[PDB]
Amino acid sequence: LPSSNLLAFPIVQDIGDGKKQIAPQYRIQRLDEDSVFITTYGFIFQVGKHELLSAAMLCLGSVPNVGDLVELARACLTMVVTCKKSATDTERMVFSVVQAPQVLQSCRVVANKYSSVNAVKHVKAPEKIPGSGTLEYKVNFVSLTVVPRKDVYKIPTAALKVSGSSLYNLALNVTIDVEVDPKSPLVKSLSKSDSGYYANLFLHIGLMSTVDKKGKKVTFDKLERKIRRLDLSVGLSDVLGPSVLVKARGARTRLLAPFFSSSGTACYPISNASPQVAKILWSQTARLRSVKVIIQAGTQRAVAVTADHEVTSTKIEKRHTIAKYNPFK
Amino acid sequence: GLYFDSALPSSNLLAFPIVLQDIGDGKKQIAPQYRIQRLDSWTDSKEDSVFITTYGFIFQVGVTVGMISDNPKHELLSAAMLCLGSVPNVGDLVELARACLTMVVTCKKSATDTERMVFSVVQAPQVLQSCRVVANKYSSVNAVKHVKAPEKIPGSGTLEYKVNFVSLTVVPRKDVYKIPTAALKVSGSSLYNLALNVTIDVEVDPKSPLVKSLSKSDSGYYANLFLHIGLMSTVDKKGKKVTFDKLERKIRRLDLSVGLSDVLGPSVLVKARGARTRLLAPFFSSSGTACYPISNASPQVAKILWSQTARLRSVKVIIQAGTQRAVAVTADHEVTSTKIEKRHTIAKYNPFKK
Repeated sequence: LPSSNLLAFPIVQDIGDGKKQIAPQYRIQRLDEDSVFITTYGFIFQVGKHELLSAAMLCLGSVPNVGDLVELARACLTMVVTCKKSATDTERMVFSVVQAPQVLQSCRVVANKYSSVNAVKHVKAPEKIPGSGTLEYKVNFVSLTVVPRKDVYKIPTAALKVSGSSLYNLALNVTIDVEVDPKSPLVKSLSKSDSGYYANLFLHIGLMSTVDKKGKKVTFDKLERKIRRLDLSVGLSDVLGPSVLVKARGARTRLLAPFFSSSGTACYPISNASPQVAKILWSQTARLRSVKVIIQAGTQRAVAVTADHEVTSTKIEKRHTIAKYNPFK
Repeated sequence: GLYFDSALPSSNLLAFPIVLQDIGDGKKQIAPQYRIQRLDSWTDSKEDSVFITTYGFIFQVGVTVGMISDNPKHELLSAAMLCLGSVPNVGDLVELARACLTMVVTCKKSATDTERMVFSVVQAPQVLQSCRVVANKYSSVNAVKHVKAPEKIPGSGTLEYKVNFVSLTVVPRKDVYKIPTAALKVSGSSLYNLALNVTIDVEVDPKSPLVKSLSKSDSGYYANLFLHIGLMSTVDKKGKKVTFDKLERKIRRLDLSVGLSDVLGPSVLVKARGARTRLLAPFFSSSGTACYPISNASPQVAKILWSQTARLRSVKVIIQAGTQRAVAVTADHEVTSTKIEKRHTIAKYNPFKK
């Protein structure tokens, strides 16, 4: 009965259970060099009478952390936005900002007056969106996150693809508990817990050497120490989109260096990792259920024929969560 | 040994887990099925290849039963698809279909850039050794593309992929030309984006949960796909600058024709009968053809098309501005319909003979 459950639309001018219409809502995560990252969520409608078409997410960029955050979230609802389909190598949603408040002028989207973004990642059901006709995007949810810019360093794509015979792929087996109404049609795609329901996400976060300087097998017993030394913490956030933040408290080997910032931090947008999980996290409050570090072979060909190793000597700290929305006032 | 609703096509079960939970009674077990699409017609080149796409299910071995999947540690997780590549077009194609059911395949999650599904080919018959996947012995593919619900797939455990549906497409290799990504990414202020507004009718039962993500209409349900297909000049030689009249004539002269296929996955086939300008030439093969895998264009539509029969409803050629920034502040032009190739559809499956 949280109103954000309607961000699952069409998988389900307003209505829901049970005040049977919904108000605008905001949430604010504090992860505190600080900026405030702004994500909005809402609905694509065909203007008629209005036919609700799909939920959608439009992230605006970031602004300095000054002023009353509640008042900033308020201003985000005063935008007027149109949208239309386009394509490049894949389908896009193009959002045109018709009007917006002054504080926002500073974020890339508003200054630019447009955002052309990957449709599958920002629209729940882009197949329900007509390729012509008069479409509008109405914001109902504002998600702000306060965090140092340096702390949401994204790993270059090329680094995440590096593979090699003499390397081990480091990954996280992440399970995420998700609050879902048992009769929701979303249950169908989740795993069933004894407590409720959860999503699986397998995330690549590092590389390690199969050998010690110039010689022998790394004892495969003691990759484990190297990993404990890394000292990982993992959390969830909305930083322009649901994302897994990972921190290494400990020093990094040379192979692991490009996988973290100079302050031991890495942000992994889920919509690149798993577009379907990301979209579930739009509508449901969610929390890390467990995080296991896994060592796999360092090429995909080898992964196919060789047993994964689960690292058991660690206990990953699980920290921040994707927080509940609240009405204004 | 999966059960399905005996009133519906067994391929509808490839939507799993997005299916109606109550499969009526009397449920009946799914049988293996295949289909063959002939594309011999569509060009002059000889039909030299058979492209093979399999579909089936991921199971976890060794908690959660239903009407569909009733077994122990044989738990049904998700539908999935595994493209194999191509073999030469020789001999009995039905027997080639059968051989695709005799493979043993395990699978596991992995990741690099994004989540992947890694399929290992443990055993495969001699007739398939030619195809890329079987000769490599594995395939690591993007998970959201090849698995209906990657989020229901565990990061460790014993998983198996069982093939139940085989889809063979007979076609000259020359013709099924995928436009390279860079070509698709070229943009410019002195350019127009040529695109297709594609609508696709899909046969679906109304109680199915799949319906929720489709557009509704008097005839039945459809999906919307917006596909980038070419580039044109905003300007002519010497003096600028091109009239709507003249764009419209260039497009009619191109004389496009569009259809559906499974070519290592649901795909839109495009044929141009007119010659191509300097700018448009990289977007078609030497015989005027292009193959667009829908799973790149619109991954969610591709996946609907695993499980439902479909055919084109309408294809309108659109021109938008040549940069995204300008698309945002300029109206599109809907220019004309393309021809629709009636022979080219996402076609029904059939059980094998006796």
